[PDB]
Amino acid sequence: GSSGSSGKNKRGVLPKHATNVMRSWLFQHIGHPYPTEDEKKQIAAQTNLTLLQVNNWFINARRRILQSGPSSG
Repeated sequence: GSSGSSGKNKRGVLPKHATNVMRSWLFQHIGHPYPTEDEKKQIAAQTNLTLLQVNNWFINARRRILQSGPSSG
């Protein structure tokens, strides 16, 4: 029974190595930032993160780029 969602580290930070992989991917699919069941599996390894992490990071990331675009600041 995989678990992780429960509880959210009030403060968390990932290494540049992890942000690198995810970043590259996000940019490659900037239009549609949606990781595939596989991407989450493969990436998790390259970044050494858990399916949960890779997801959380993306969810938060996509949000940043999502808002920062259509809105004329």
